Amino acid sequence: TTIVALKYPGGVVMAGDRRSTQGNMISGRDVRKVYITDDYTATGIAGTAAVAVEFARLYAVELEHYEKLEGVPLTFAGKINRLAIMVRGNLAAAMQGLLALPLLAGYDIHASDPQSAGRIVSFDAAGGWNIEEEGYQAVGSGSLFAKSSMKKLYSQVTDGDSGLRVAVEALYDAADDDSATGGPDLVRGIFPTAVIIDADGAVDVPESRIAELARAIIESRS
Amino acid sequence: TTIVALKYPGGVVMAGDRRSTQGNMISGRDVRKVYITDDYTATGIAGTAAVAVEFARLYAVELEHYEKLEGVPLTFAGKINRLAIMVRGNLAAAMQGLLALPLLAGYDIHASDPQSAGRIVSFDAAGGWNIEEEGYQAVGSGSLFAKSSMKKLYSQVTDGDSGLRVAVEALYDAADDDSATGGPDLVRGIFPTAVIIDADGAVDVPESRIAELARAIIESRSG
Amino acid sequence: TTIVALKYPGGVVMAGDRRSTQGNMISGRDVRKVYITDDYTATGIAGTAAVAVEFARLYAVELEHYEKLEGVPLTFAGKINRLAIMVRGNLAAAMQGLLALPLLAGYDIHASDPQSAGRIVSFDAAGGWNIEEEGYQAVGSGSLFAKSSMKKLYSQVTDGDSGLRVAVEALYDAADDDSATGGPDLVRGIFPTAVIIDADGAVDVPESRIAELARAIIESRS
Amino acid sequence: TTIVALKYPGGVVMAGDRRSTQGNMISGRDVRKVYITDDYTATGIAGTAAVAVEFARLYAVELEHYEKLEGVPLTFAGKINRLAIMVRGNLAAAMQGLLALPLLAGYDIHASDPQSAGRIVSFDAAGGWNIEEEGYQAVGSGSLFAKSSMKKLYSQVTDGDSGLRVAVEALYDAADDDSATGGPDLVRGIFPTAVIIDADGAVDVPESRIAELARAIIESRSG
Amino acid sequence: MEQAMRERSELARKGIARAKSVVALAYAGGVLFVAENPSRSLQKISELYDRVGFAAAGKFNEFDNLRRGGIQFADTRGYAYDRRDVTGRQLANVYAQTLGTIFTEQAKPYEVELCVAEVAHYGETKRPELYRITYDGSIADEPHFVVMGGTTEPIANALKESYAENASLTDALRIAVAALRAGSTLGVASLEVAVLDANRPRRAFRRITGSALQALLV
Amino acid sequence: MEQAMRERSELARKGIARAKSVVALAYAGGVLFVAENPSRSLQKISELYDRVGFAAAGKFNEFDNLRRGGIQFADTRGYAYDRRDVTGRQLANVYAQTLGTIFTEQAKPYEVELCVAEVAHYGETKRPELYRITYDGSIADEPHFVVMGGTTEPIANALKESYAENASLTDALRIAVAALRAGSLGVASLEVAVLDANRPRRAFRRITGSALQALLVD
Amino acid sequence: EQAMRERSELARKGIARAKSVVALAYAGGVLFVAENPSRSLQKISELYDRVGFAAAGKFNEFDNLRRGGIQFADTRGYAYDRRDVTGRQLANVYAQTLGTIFTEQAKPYEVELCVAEVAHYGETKRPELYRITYDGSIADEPHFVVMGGTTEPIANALKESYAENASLTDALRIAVAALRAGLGVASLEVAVLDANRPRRAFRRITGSALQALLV
Amino acid sequence: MEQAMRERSELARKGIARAKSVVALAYAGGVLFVAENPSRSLQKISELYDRVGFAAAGKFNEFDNLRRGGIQFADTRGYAYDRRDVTGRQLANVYAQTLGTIFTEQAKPYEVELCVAEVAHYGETKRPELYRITYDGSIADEPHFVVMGGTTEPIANALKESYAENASLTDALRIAVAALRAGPTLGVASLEVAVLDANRPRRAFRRITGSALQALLV
Ligand SMILES: O=C1CCc2cccc(c2)Oc2ccc(cc2)C[C@@H](C(=O)NCc2ccccc2F)NC(=O)[C@H](CC(=O)N2CCC[C@@H]2c2ccccc2)N1
Ligand SMILES: O=C1CCc2cccc(c2)Oc2ccc(cc2)C[C@@H](C(=O)NCc2ccccc2F)NC(=O)[C@H](CC(=O)N2CCC[C@@H]2c2ccccc2)N1
Ligand SMILES: O=C1CCc2cccc(c2)Oc2ccc(cc2)C[C@@H](C(=O)NCc2ccccc2F)NC(=O)[C@H](CC(=O)N2CCC[C@@H]2c2ccccc2)N1
Ligand SMILES: O=C1CCc2cccc(c2)Oc2ccc(cc2)C[C@@H](C(=O)NCc2ccccc2F)NC(=O)[C@H](CC(=O)N2CCC[C@@H]2c2ccccc2)N1
Repeated sequence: TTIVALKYPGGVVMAGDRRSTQGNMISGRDVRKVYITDDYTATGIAGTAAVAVEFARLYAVELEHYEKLEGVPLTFAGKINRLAIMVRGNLAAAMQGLLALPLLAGYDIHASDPQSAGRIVSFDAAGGWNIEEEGYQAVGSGSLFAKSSMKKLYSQVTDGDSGLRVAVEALYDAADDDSATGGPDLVRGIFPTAVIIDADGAVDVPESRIAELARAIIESRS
Repeated sequence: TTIVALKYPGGVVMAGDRRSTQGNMISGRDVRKVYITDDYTATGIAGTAAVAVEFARLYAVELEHYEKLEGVPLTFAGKINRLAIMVRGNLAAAMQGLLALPLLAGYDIHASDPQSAGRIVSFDAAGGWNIEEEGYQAVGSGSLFAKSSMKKLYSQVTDGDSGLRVAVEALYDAADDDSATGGPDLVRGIFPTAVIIDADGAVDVPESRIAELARAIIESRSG
Repeated sequence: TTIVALKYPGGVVMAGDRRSTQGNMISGRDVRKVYITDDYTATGIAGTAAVAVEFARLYAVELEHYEKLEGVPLTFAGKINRLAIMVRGNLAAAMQGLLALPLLAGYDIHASDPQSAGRIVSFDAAGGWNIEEEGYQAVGSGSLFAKSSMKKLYSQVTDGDSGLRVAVEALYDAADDDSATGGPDLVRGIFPTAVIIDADGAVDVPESRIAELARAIIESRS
Repeated sequence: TTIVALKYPGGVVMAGDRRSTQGNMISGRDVRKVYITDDYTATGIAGTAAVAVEFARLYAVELEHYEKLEGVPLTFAGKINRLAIMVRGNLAAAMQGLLALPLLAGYDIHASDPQSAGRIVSFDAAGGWNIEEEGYQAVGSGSLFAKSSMKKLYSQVTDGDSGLRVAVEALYDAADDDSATGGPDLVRGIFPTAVIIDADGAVDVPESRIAELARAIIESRSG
Repeated sequence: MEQAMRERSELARKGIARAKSVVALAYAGGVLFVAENPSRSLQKISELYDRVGFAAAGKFNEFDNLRRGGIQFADTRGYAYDRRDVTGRQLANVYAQTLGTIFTEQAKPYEVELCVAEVAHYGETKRPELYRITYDGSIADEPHFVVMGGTTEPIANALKESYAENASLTDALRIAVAALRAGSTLGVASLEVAVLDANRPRRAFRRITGSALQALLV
Repeated sequence: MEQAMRERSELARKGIARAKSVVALAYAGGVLFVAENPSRSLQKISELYDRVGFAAAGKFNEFDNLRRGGIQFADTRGYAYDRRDVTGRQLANVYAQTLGTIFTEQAKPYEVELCVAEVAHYGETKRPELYRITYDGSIADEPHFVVMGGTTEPIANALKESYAENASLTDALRIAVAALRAGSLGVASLEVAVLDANRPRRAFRRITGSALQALLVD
Repeated sequence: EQAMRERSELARKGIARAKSVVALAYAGGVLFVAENPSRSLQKISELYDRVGFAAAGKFNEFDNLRRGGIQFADTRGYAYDRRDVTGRQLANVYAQTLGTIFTEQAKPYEVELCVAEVAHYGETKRPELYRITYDGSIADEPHFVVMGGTTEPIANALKESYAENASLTDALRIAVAALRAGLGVASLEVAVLDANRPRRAFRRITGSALQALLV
Repeated sequence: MEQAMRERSELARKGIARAKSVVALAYAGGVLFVAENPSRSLQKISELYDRVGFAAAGKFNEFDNLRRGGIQFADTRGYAYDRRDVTGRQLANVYAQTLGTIFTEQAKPYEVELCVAEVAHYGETKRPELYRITYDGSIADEPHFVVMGGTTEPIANALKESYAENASLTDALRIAVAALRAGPTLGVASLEVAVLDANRPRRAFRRITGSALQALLV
């Protein structure tokens, strides 16, 4: 798996690949690993598929649970802490191969500076959390290829559309070097999923636009 | 074991072999591994016989228990989740040799398009679940032979009968390469079992139609 | 141990050997391993003597306990389930050497066709149960030899007497090849025990009949 | 240890040696291993001395406890079951070296025919129990030598006295081949103990009768 | 002690009398349940097991608690043994034990009255069994019909006159609706109707709602 | 204290007095139970163990609870020790302890009156034993017959002058049915069973249908 | 008998002294209107996607029940699926819960609850409204529910001035008018279950938007 | 039932009415608490969290228990989620639930009256919030002022006359003391004064003692 997240002027993008494996065998081609967790928050998870799926589902209900109980959503720091506590609670099972590693992207409506409300938070198997300040981050078995790809391409991020194209290209580079990350499938018509978050909230990116960016990247490579 | 499931226009088919083993020894010849779990749902389980049969019986009770308590059946997604949670709760025993790997086929009465209302869900030993979108799936020791056979045969699936034929031929290929999967037994008259589910519900396929299709596959391959 | 069971028109027969061992040493010559569990059911158990005896005794009490509490006996399927649950609950001890492997024979008084109302159910150490449909089964260290003998002999089974004779011959072949299964003892006059169940219920087979059949087999093979 | 028990017309006899060991070292010369556990039963125990002694004492308390609570003694089969459950409950400690292996002799006042109302019940470390029907049994490290001796001598048993003589000789043969079984000590005047049970109940056999029989056995072996 | 239990008895009897009425009767195809119920979603009749049905009168949350307890008991029994081991008699038996305990020990007695009905298994011929369990745990085995809730006696005597064994479904539905009207207009908008259909292969319980019920009321 | 126990004793006595009648008596073949019961599924007489039977009068759910507890006690006892170690005296002793605790501690006393009967094992010669346990835990040893439920004195006196030791099953049955008539009777209104001392192990057996009619006619 | 009569009296009198709440079905789903002088303490709430909650009576008590229903709905939606949570079963568990409270709690709850469900997006299904009283009695209502204070004037006013498929503006003025017979932005808590929303139908109508809806 | 809660409300009314009085007012700098307290070490006004303050009237040990319990709740909530997720609305809600449980379930209801107040965080412009919670769990949020303990209605109407929104600090203090004497001279020895100062960077609660407090009363 590779999940990428990067900040653009006034927002954030998160994109993830579509592959699941069972050892060497490919066991899934259309896995959706990027979740809209609430109106202003998306999470992408890598690891054991069962644990990752369960994590995204339960995290979303926990955030909405608090909102309905108290009448207001959690502060962004509170959302971070609850996701970290969930990973920390899974540590013993994670050491036995039931590992979930999440990546958190969001837009803080209560941010001090409304121009810089984008948020990227990465986590570790121990529940550690770090608010990323260099503009991008990744998680999964291709996260190093994706982060090194983004280190070179991030200067091109000037708006939401160029940030999306960079995120998709970083996923393309990760799939290029990591057989556990799936690249665009032009035969079946399957492409990474993406979520974009700005002041108007988080929305799913249409598949047609991702397919367009993927085809352009493929043509520029060949 | 090999259980197969595939979508056809209007419904779904699930079929499974009849063999049990203890090591190299054949210990059963008429095992029934495909269960009608409710009126629109079929479950086929592979793994340790004792655990597999207990999973199927408990799962069917659980779905009916909810239906009677709440007056309405579970949504198909609710049925998926209960089956997944059952597998997850067995993970520790499964690591000690008490493994159950189910496969789920169903007809969603609340789906959008009635001709795409067929559903197929595969699972793993950790309680993972994945709704299949490519039209077919299998589980068991012969599942890779079956899936690779259905990959080449799926195009001829246009209705319920042709879907049944493909399912039986996949099981035949599975038993051709996997000794833990049973092929048709022409001397004893024992054949795979099958369930078809459409808008009218889930029904067992009569042994006669499966026998006719198996003989057709057999003499087609013998010349 | 070898315990056999076979169906015949209108009933079922179960027979078992008399030997117990402690390693290579013979520790018992008179063991009764086939129990009339209730009026229409017989249970035969292989494995660790202490556990097998306790299983038979507890199972019979459980069946009668239900009948007195509820005014009606369990259905035969319910009887299968309770025995399977007993074996499943012993699995941990069975992995520690306290193994009980039962074989169940019965006559279902609620079956439609009384000619085929006989029932034979085999079990495994995980509590698996399988209703046999080929007419015979066996359990114990000699069960392979007995099942292969019955395979060649089952065509001779036309009634209770010939079913009993085949059962005794299978036990003879098992003891012929398995030193942990006791043959007929002519010096001491000790012979396998047997239960036969039909629409009139289960009855112990008199020792004299089994002696007759055992001597006939011995005479024939000499 | 060796403890023997055998049936004679109208009763049973049980006899045990007097030795305790700690490895090769002799740690006891007058151990009493055959306990009158109620008016009609005796228990002889081999194994770890502490566990054997506690077993005999607790078992006799349990039988008398039932009798006072319920106003009647347990049936002989009830007595067997309580002993077997006691042994079964010690299985974990026995696997750690705290092993007790009893042998039970008794006279069933409720038996059908009073001539064969004698009962000999052997037990194993899992709590298995087996009523013996061939006339004699033994338990302990010398039990094989004792049983093989009784196999040859049992035809001489016609009454209580010859039954006691055969039991004493069986113990002699056991000590002859098993260094963990004590033989008669003519220097210290220490001999095996014995209990006889008939319709009149269980009584200890006077050591002087045991001594006379042992000396006669020693004289015959000498020439 | 003696008037405390009689006060509990009167509280429960009053609660049952203030609720609408329910009828269960044996017809040719099994057992018919007909209850006066204006609600569209809140039910007084229910499936318990394959061939066992449930009807109640009184306070909803209390007989719904007992309905759920019965399903729990039935499903647990069928799983722990076999489906065929579940009977209407033992369901009525445990309802009698439970209501007896509630009537003597709970803070307030249950203002409920229960009917448990069982029809034959598929392909087998056996007369339907009807059981009544009252608020105190008393249990009665009836052969033809059971009336529960509200003014019961006029409905009971209307059935006492017009009931006929092995009547058709439409005849039984007419007799039941008429007997209910004797105790107090009743149409599809104010009726809850279901049957235990002995011709069903496994699950005999099926509801009759809307167009089908209107067609059988004419 | 003394009024509390007088009220509880009165509630229980009245509840038993308003109940249908049961008798049990020794005869040549063992023990016979007859009770006034119109139900075709509910039972007041039951097997407890091999040679031990049970009969009750009063509220059904309460003596069915006690019937079940007694079966639980006997099966556990015979398994922990041996079958022959279970006796009717033990079960009566248990019922006396149980009913006494119920009478002093439960919210409402049990309105029950129990008979426990034991016959001899197969081939043994032993007088039948009959135990009566009342609602307060009091226990009585009876040698000839036991009557429970409702108006007892007419039935008791009818049996007194009419009881014959070693009577036939037919004779003793007619005697018991006639004694029941003195108070509050055909196949449809009777539950009858015997502890048959000639059965090899399970002495309990019910007498219903055509066989009960044949025994009732002559 | 006297214990239950006193408990019913305490609950009935406590509810009779509380402010009133109305819920009614309109063309856009369900509309909740309650007299509430507070700006932060609320009597109307979301329960699940298409399920809403309204209460009259003692605040701490119906708030306990509000949180309890939220815990129930989220637990059931997670143990099964979101679509398996219904308004009917929420009202069912409220009836069971209040029945237990009424008979066993140290003091009965002085509360009256409404559970309402609208259709999920894209589906045409008539709204459902349930009234659950302090003793666990449960009522199925087709058009509107009134709770708290003197209910008869409000109910009758709604009974003659209720229009099926009425607009949001018309339904809102009918509700405020019916409540008046018992009112501005500062003294009203208003929220709707909007059947046109894609998932979460609950939305509060507050301040300037509420003023525009009234005028 | 009615008698129990009647006497409990009566007991709590008398205990609160006997105790001394406390007032909380919203002013331009945040929220000000003024209470009559002659003790030097026993405090009625207290910090709860960053921007949340606490004031009480009644029996000391009881509102001290409630003060500590609110500190446990807020600290636990801020650690489990984040500091900025702790609000005065939340703590007031918890106090209503807690006092409701105490009033109905404990051996004696608490004779306390609670005020929870929150002011804006540093750099923000948000209207202050005041909450009043009574001995039975009744809760109401006020816009301007809250009065507790002693004879409240004179003080409440006095403030209703002499309250000015966004008034000065010393202005509001003299307004509060003037309303406090309406129910003769109140100096530093008779007063406990604190504020939730919306201008402090995190911990808004700060006490006003001795020299400073006296300077504010000239
Ligand atoms: O390998 C397995 C079996 C469980 C297992 C056993 C032993 C070691 C182990 C994991 O250890 C492991 C083995 C393999 C992995 C992790 C751990 C990689 C991981 C993955 O691809 N993960 C990508 C991914 C990320 C987020 C969300 C979903 C998702 F698939 N793969 C997995 O867990 C695979 C997944 C798989 O085949 N199936 C088939 C049907 C259901 C399940 C699926 C669920 C949901 C979506 C897609 C697929 N399970
Ligand atoms: O091997 C065993 C013994 C239990 C065991 C011990 C050690 C390791 C182990 C399993 O580990 C294993 C050993 C063997 C397997 C798995 C795990 C393969 C598996 C199988 O064939 N499974 C096919 C199958 C699928 C679904 C339903 C039923 C069914 F048989 N076989 C099994 O578990 C076999 C099954 C078997 O022989 N018997 C004989 C009578 C009852 C039981 C049966 C039940 C029901 C139907 C058909 C047969 N049990
Ligand atoms: O070998 C032993 C020692 C106990 C033990 C502990 C842990 C693991 C284990 C064996 O490991 C084992 C060792 C041996 C076996 C299994 C496991 C085979 C098994 C057997 O023969 N079983 C045949 C049999 C089948 C059904 C009923 C009774 C019966 F004897 N033998 C056994 O358990 C033997 C049995 C034995 O000697 N005695 C002497 C007196 C009491 C007991 C007996 C009871 C009842 C009837 C006949 C004998 N115990
Ligand atoms: O060896 C020991 C130490 C305990 C031990 C440690 C580790 C392993 C182990 C046993 O494992 C063992 C080591 C040795 C044995 C068993 C287990 C043989 C066994 C024996 O001879 N037993 C004969 C015997 C049978 C029945 C009743 C009494 C009786 F002594 N010996 C024993 O347990 C010896 C006994 C012993 O020396 N003493 C000295 C004083 C008290 C004790 C005694 C009590 C009562 C009577 C006579 C002696 N204890």
